[PDB]
Amino acid sequence: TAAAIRAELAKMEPFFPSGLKIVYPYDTTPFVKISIHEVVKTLVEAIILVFLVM
Amino acid sequence: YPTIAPPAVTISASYPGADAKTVQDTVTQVIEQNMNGIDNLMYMSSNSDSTGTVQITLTFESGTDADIAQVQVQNKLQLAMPLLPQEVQQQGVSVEKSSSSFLMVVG
Amino acid sequence: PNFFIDRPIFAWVIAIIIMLAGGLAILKLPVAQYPTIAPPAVTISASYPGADAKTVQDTVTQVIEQNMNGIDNLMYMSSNSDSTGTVQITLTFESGTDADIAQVQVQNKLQLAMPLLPQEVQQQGVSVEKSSSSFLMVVGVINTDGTMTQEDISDYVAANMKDAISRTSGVGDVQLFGSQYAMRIWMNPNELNKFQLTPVDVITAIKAQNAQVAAGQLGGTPPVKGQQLNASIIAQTRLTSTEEFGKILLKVNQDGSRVLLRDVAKIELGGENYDIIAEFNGQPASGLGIKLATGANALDTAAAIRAELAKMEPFFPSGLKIVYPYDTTPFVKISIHEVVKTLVEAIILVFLVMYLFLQNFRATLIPTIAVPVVLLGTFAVLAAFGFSINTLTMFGMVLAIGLLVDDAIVVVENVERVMAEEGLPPKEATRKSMGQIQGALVGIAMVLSAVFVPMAFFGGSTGAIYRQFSITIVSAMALSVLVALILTPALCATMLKPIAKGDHGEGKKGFFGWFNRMFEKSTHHYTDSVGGILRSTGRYLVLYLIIVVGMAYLFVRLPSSFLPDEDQGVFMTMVQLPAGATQERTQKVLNEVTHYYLTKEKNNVESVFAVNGFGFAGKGQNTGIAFVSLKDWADRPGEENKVEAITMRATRAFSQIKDAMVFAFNLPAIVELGTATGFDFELIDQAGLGHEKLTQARNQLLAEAAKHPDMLTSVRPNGLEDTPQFKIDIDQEKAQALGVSINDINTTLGAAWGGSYVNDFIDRGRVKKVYVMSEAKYRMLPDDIGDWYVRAADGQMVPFSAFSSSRWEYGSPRLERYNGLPSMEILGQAAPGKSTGEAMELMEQLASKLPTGVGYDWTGMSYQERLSGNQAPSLYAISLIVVFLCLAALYESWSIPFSVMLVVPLGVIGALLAATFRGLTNDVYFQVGLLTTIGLSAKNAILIVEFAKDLMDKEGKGLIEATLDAVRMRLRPILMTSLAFILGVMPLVISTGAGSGAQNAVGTGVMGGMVTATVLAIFFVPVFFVVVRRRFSRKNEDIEHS
Amino acid sequence: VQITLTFESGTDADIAQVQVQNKLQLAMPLLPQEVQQQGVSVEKSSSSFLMVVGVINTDGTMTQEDISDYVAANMKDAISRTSGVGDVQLFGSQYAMRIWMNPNELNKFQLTPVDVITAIKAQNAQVAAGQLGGTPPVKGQQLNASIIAQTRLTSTEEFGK
Amino acid sequence: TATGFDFELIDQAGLGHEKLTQARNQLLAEAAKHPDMLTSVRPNGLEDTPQFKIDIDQEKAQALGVSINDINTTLGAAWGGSYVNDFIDRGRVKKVYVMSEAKYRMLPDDIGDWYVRAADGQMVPFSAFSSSRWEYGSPRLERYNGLPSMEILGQAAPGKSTGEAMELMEQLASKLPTGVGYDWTGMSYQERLSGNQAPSLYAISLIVVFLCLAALYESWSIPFSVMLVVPLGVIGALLAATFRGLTNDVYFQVGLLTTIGLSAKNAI
Amino acid sequence: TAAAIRAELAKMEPFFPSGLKIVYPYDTTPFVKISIHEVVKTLVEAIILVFLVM
Amino acid sequence: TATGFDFELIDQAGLGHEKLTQARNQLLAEAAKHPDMLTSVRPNGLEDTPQFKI
Ligand SMILES: CCCCCCCCCCCCO[C@@H]1O[C@H](CO)[C@@H](O[C@H]2O[C@H](CO)[C@H](O)[C@H](O)[C@H]2O)[C@@H](O)[C@H]1O
Repeated sequence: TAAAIRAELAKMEPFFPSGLKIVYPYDTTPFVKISIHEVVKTLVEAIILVFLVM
Repeated sequence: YPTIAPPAVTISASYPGADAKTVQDTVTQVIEQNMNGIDNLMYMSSNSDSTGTVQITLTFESGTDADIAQVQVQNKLQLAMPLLPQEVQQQGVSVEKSSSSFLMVVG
Repeated sequence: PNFFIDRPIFAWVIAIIIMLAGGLAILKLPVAQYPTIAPPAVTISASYPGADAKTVQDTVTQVIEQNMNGIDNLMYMSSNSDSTGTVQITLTFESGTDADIAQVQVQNKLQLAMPLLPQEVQQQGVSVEKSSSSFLMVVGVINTDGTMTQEDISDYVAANMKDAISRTSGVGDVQLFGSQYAMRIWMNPNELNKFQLTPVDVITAIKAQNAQVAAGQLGGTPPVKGQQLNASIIAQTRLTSTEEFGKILLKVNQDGSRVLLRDVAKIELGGENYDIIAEFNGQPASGLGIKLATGANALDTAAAIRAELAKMEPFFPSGLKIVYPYDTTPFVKISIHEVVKTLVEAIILVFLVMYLFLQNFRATLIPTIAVPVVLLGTFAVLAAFGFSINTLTMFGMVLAIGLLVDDAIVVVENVERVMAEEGLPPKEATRKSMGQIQGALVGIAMVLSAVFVPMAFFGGSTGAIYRQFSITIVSAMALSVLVALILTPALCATMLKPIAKGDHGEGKKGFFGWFNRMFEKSTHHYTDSVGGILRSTGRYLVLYLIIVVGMAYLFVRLPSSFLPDEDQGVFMTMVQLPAGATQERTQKVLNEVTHYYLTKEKNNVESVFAVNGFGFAGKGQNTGIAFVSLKDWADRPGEENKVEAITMRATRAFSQIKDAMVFAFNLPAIVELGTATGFDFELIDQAGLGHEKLTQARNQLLAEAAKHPDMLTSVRPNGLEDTPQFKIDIDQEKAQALGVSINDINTTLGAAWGGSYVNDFIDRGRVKKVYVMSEAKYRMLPDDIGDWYVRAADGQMVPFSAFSSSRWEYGSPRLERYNGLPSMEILGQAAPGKSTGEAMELMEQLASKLPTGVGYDWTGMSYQERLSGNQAPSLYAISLIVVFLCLAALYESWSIPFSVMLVVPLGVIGALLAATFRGLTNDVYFQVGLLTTIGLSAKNAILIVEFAKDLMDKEGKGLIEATLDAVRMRLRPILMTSLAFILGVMPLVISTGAGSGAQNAVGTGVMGGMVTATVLAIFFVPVFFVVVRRRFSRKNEDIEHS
Repeated sequence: VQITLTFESGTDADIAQVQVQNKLQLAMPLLPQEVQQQGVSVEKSSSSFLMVVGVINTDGTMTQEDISDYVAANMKDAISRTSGVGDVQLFGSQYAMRIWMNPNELNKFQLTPVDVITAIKAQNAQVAAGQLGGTPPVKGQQLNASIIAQTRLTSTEEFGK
Repeated sequence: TATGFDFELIDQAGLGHEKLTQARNQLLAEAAKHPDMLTSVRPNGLEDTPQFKIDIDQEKAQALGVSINDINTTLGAAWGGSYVNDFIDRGRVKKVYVMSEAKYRMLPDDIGDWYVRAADGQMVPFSAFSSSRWEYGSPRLERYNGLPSMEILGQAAPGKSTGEAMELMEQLASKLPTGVGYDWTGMSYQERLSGNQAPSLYAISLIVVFLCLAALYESWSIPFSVMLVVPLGVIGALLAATFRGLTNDVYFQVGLLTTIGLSAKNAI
Repeated sequence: TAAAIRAELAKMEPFFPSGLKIVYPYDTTPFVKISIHEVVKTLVEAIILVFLVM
Repeated sequence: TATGFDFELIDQAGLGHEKLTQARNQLLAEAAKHPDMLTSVRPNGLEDTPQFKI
């Protein structure tokens, strides 16, 4: 959603006047990315730890 | 998370000037009135602002087809559509598949 | 298949697991009268109060039929245009099409002609409705001391009840017997002529005087700096009372004396409509006709509605008590109760046969315990296919007892006899029997399912019953077979007591066992007969041909049908008053009926519900309706105490001795039956002809439909005849001089003799409508035309009699259209046992005498029944051919299936012989019964044949000798299954109770078919095997390997 | 105006169409009150006409509008109830009451097109009437019948007069 | 909206406009002396603001020759606003608004400065009919299950156990007029269908398990011997839950189940 | 579609006036018939030729 | 159409109809001098007709 929204904005980006900047104050998006990163990392760690025990 | 939360559809109508009790008992309860036999209904809550703008929310059981849920309920409200003032229907009345939480806010 | 027989606790684990999964899956399961059978239809309706037929047909109706262009899965369209102004355009769709979506595209094809529609329609409701035709329940509200009247009850209903007692899910559409309160203002023409005023002035008055108005707010956004007050300006506010409506200013007279609405018109807080009077046993009432939704539960809707209503009781005014008249709910509950009772009786009787054959308790328990696990387990299969425990399914299990006990009994029997043939322990005997009937049982499953599957693939309501049945019994069957492989043998190897070679218990027991002797001897007698007939086969072939011919004959001359008529404890009567009659007289009729029922039928009738102004053929003073409830069947014995004879004597009393036609009767089984051996003729205008042109066409046709003795005479249309229409030509010339405005002339004519929807007020918190109309006496007989005067441009009053040319004419109030053009309906049928298509040919040949612009068409039931039909026997032919081939599969012969299927006639001739004896009909249930009968007969034959073949092939025994021995060994089981079955289905055949016509309709055919099946096949099957086998290679004839 | 909305492939046509139209029945009063009565259509539709059926008269005795009339009167009202059709375009057009104003003869008699508009408007229409014995009648009443009011026109004659 | 719950007060017998509200005041006031249980509890709804009524007298206006349509429309268009038509700004169609100005629509005295041009041509003041006054009125009228009702938002002190705060909101309700009741929505609605579903899940699952073990095996004794091990896996999950300080939520129940899983494996 | 449309029209056929004849300029129907007919022909060709090789 | 495309050139910041139309003139005329890349670049639609203001 954020990628296609980023597209929506970036195609409207070459049409921006003086100092007309974007801000991201309310973002529930990258939290997903980093959360999943840490959970997956945990999974991998479980695997490797199993290997070490074995 | 997955699509966890129940699906709800909301009606909003502009009723300029009018007070709370005016818009609530001419629009709000009057919407939920031909809705006696709603499918997959969890719970129902509709408000009536002092700005005259009504906030009528019908909430459904999760995983019920949003499109289909909207079909049965919007077609249970468009039984009670003349029951709403025909004087409002001039500045747009909107029925929307709607949550309550912003996905993202871009400033 | 074999691996299970050595792990018995594993078997019982599967058993108890699926038995308790069974019971669990039995608890929270939907219960209804029938399943969701009937096709879905959607209707558009628009209100144009006052407007006539030619007006609403040509201002609302036609523009709808013009803007209904782009709907998917559209079958046909049939549109009404009542003289009451309300249009009813019903589109019925392809079966199984998603109702919701069809309705949605239709509704968004409706808002295309919305600004094109009258502005009195645009604000008074246009409705799109998914719709059936029958009320589930009617909840009446009354007052015992008669404190309040009809309109009052109607008010409380529409204010606090018609939405709080319905916070229970499962309702589709209410039609209110009564009307909501409105602000009723009644204009006096003398008191309004006096002050030089018109209805128009009242319109503008109550309009611009009474309203809520857009105000603003103190500190309105955006305010200016420093501002520290924000609050909301209240403006003009809508009204509240009958008081606040009289004191509204119309004009101020010069001297200071004000002119208020209180003066020129009388004002009452009165209902929005006074067209239909809802009278409950003399006592005034108001009702709710609750239609059931397409696909809605039955018993929980009613349980939770009665609970909600009894919980809404602490909100009850003076003497306002609830009554529950039209209730098709407890009939369902009691029906299911009696069907369950039938199950229990069948089970127990089967148990008794089982004991009176095997004579030891722990052996009787073996097929006994087998039954719960097949039933309950089937429920688990049912709870997984997403259908419901109705009548049909439970009846399916009632029939399934026979099948399941058939397989189980066969297994246990062959085991018991094998123990008497070798002497080996339980396990080895079990493996022997299983090894003998493995491919056999798989095959019987295959074939039984091969008779039930091709009935599942047919369409229509019959196909829905067929679906419920097929699924029920097939699932039960697969269950019984997998039980035969897994459950029965594990049971045989264990709990079964072991018997050594050749016991047979002959004369061994005092009380019970004597039978065995009597049985055993007869068996040898029986065998001596079989050989005896295989000795000389010829004569029995002739007798066979005879039997077959008898079957064919008996089958042809048998009455066809669709379903049986049902005494549901609740029926109704319809009332019709002739052209242009009056509410008063119809009220007389309804009260007269209501008297008869609560007078001469006191012991039978419990409550009448006289609803005047509401029929089916149309809306109007001419028609009336009266619902009739009868108390619980516990107090209704006899033949004359039942719905049929009751409506018989009712129609007897209400036809020969009355001035108008009024008929009493009972609703069909479903909610919208196929229209019997007849039809629903749609006569359509195409080339754009008149209304009296089409009416005259209907006259010619209906006159031709009276000119045969070989079809009918004096048949009739179900719809209102031409009512008198009163034309009032305003002459534009004679009016445009006097300075009166045509808009005002019309608006005054309307507002006087029609009515007006102007504004909305706030009664007790609830928004209601504001109505202005004439008064009781100033708008009756035609001379009252004059009494209304139009205030010209200055202030001079012109009478209506100054331009109103008045006259009489004729016009039908019910204006029908079919697919975008004018049309008229004609109900009809054919002579008692006439094929409907033949009547089609006669009516079409009588409609082959019509003027371009007049054509014929078919609608409703007789639409789907018109291009589809003569392929059902082909499908059952498929059943028997597939059975043939499948038997050839499990067997391996293009010849032995001949030998078994030749037995099929012997099963049909008995269902027929049973049908005629009691007097039933070839409906759905008798067709299922027939199928089942063919099934089981074919089973027994299949197994006897199987043993003959296996002996012939794998022990080198010859034809004759092995047929004799197979006959010997597999006779007792045949009788076990058979007797247990007949004695199991017997409780159905002769019972009286809720829907017992159904019970009898299945029972009869099943039983008779079974009787002839067994007690003829057990003498015929060997001859079949013998003569059939004598057409496959010379050598060998009588084999011998070891 | 021709507003074409294209969706992700395989998307269910009906629900998309309605939901779109139920966002169209939001901007309906926002549309001119002269458009709202001149047809708004939402259609599940291909892009190419599947088939075209033409009708002629060899003799000569009629023109486009006549054939087109019989077509749009008896035929172009059913081909949209034969499920699987999106929109028929009549090669021709349906009959209308065509009135063509003479401007000098409209100057002559001190009138405007507006006055003709109001004329044919308020002259030709159906109007809410009533019934003899109107509901609810009073006691003793034994006549119920239907008042006919002004009736819309039919000919070139009834429009001239 | 609030983490934890959405405590829902529901109207049942239709008991007043502020009477029920007074019951709720009683409720939130009774539950306000506990900081050792809950935290930051709040009421959900705008309270009654003062309403400013301005009655036009129809007579005193119909004399002076002013038109009611015009007097109303002018009052509106002055202090409310008007949507009339649409224009075309830079290419995009936008809306057209006409209203009063920053200074002519603030404090009530600006009522006067507006005059209606009568039927002839004389300007009539608002003070010729405008009786003005103050009232009480709630601006936000919200409803729950078809009738007006108002809830109570809140949370709990650090070491957030949700069930104790829920149960506590219910516990200070032991001095309230039944006929005024409690119900659940939002989070603790789903947290309501989570917990009291344990007996259904465990009754179906564990018995089905008993028989399922009983399937490949052949004794009404061995499933006993295996199922007896399950507690020994539970008592440690609990002992871990309380010591660190968590809660019987979803994740802990899944964790529990898994643990039961491994234990049952070993025993098997 | 063509069955229900041509049927729809053919019911309006017994109401057709003087010399009012039909013409079919844009037709995608018989092309289908001949196409499938020739495909079946191809099937047969394959069968018989295969038989010949066999 | 195998080879070919449907170029939708969009105005975003709202500059007019002759701004975009002239841009299209520039593009379609300049992209007509490349035969070694594109072919038959064309407008499919009626060009600006003379409109008669009253
Ligand atoms: C549970 C209750 C008992 C159920 C079964 C009881 C069976 C009773 C059968 C008695 C009837 C005798 O059966 C009938 O007579 C004799 C039997 O020899 C046969 O007829 C035969 O008679 C003698 C026998 O040598 C001649 O060979 C004759 O040519 C041959 O047709 C058949 O005509 C048979 O149909």
